[PDB]
Amino acid sequence: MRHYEIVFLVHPDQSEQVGGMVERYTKAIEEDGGKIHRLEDWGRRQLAYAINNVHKAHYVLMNVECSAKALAELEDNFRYNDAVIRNLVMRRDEAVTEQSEML
Amino acid sequence: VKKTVVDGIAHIHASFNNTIVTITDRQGNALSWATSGGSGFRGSRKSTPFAAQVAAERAGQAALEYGLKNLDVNVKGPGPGRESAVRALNACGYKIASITDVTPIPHNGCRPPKKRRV
Amino acid sequence: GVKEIDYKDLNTLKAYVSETGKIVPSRITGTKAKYQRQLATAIKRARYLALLPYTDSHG
Amino acid sequence: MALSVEEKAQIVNEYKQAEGDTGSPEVQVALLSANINKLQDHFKANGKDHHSRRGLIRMVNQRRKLLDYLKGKDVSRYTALIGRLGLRR
Amino acid sequence: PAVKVKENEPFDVALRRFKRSCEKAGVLAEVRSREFYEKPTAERKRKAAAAVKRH
RNA sequence: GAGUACGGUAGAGGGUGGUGGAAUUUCCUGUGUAGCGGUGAAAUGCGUAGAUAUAGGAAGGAACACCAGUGGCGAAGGCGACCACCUGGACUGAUACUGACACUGAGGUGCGAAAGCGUGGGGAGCAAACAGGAUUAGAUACCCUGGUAGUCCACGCCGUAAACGAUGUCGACUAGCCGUUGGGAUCCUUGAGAUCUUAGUGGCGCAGCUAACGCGAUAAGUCGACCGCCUGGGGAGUACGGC
Repeated sequence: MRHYEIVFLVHPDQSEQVGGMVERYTKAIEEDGGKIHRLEDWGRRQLAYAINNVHKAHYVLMNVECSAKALAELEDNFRYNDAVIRNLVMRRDEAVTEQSEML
Repeated sequence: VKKTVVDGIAHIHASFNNTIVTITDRQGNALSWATSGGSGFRGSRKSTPFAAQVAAERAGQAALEYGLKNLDVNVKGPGPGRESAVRALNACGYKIASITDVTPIPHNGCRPPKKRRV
Repeated sequence: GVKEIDYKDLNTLKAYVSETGKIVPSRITGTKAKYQRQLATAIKRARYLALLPYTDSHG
Repeated sequence: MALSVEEKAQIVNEYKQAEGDTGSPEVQVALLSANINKLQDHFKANGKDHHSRRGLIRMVNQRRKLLDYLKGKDVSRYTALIGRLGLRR
Repeated sequence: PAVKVKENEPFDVALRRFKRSCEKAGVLAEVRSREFYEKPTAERKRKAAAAVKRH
């Protein structure tokens, strides 16, 4: 029941299944009362530095409203998936729906 | 032999006690090198900017045999000769595309040694 | 100019990033103490996601 | 302040002496007791949280002081409070 | 700490811009401070004097 | 006075787990050739078995550059990378509620830097001891080259510091001026400053105090409650006994 903002980087070779992964996560998050209040896709951005060896990656922005179990389950998916790298989960006191990066 | 390298990179490892100039390619393969201590300057004269340019000039002409005319300067470390060695690269035939300081800066990492109680 | 400082908003972030990639002090920019504290946490947080370099000599 | 607003709103009305009453010692003692017992779970898992234990001790001392004042005022009201809350161990 | 030499200028003024970039970044001061380990008492004592001089 | 209920604000407050970048070291590989390193100068040391330098890769540990600020939080000791979880307090606005429920505190109990001790891990840098090189009349040092405990982690112990603001806690009063942090109110609704107010944090300064230095709303001024402590220096915070 806490608003979480998640930004994760997907490997450039796995850029075309970021839709397949996000559709899995959104389904897997709302099965216990979750809702997605925000979801963008910043696309293949040139990295300021190489994470491991890639200088470009698929950023995905997603703001959710979940519980402890759902957030731990989702964070588990990020950890045991080499496709995604350099993820960050934020806690928000309020839900937002603007873009602020696309423009 | 002649590698026939046109683009190079020059590294100046200037320190408080010695200055090591090393000319390398774009992939970090060294061709020539000279040091202030290797140019007849020992002791108080090894840590002087004049010894630095002598080292840079000595390695500079040793590097033209590869047919090198373009290089980027990568000066690293403090000391008397960080700039005096670069000015030596201009006296001999060369054009410097860029000058960059690559001195390593810890982000408060390993503990440095203690103050000298001289 | 009612703008909220955030890590995605890179355009104003670069205004408070020095040429070498450091964070400019509040004295140079004349920023309020509250804004700079929230400004710094955005630069570091965006630094994590490879949006900004930690230093200019990255590589 | 580990108690949520729902839990605080829950226990205030069961121990209020009248409508709108949130300052009576019964509400205070019940408010502290629920927070004291809730924090016991945290200090079991976090045994090195000495700084949060200073606050817990203050809540224990505060509850003792309130009960001693309720002792002087009305001993019958004091007796019902600890019996309902299970204090005086 | 990084300058690019442009077309049709002397290399001398390319040097002066280079160190001007260096002191702007202050790399020489940073390496001087990390030469030896300054104890927390000596570091806090130095910063206290820095605040006094500023005021 | 003290406290509770509500919204909000800031924070290196604390605990538990992950994650990142810079750098050091070690190892592997390529280039490449006489030095590197160090100092006042040297030498010990490293290097022709290919060092240093340079480039690519790997492992590992520790601390978190810039932000950074007589800035912030904490009872004090202390706390600086980011994120998630658990959690304490403070500040702030009005209304609502209890109605002296308060202060201090011998014993007692809890926390308490660093060093140190025990068990188990870990170990990159630094470095008591130790070894060698210098300097010196000598040098069990200062300087240099190495380097063990330790520094790191968990669980226990210790219980001491110039643990200092060398200033016990709490409450009230007594000109002002110049900064700064978190709020609030009113003019400015200003776009953007100004005036009050509050909790901190600094610099001058009237009065007052002080042996003087200086303190001066964060008092060492005018008071009040309580507590701790002192009675010339050395012997000595030592001996003896107790814990």
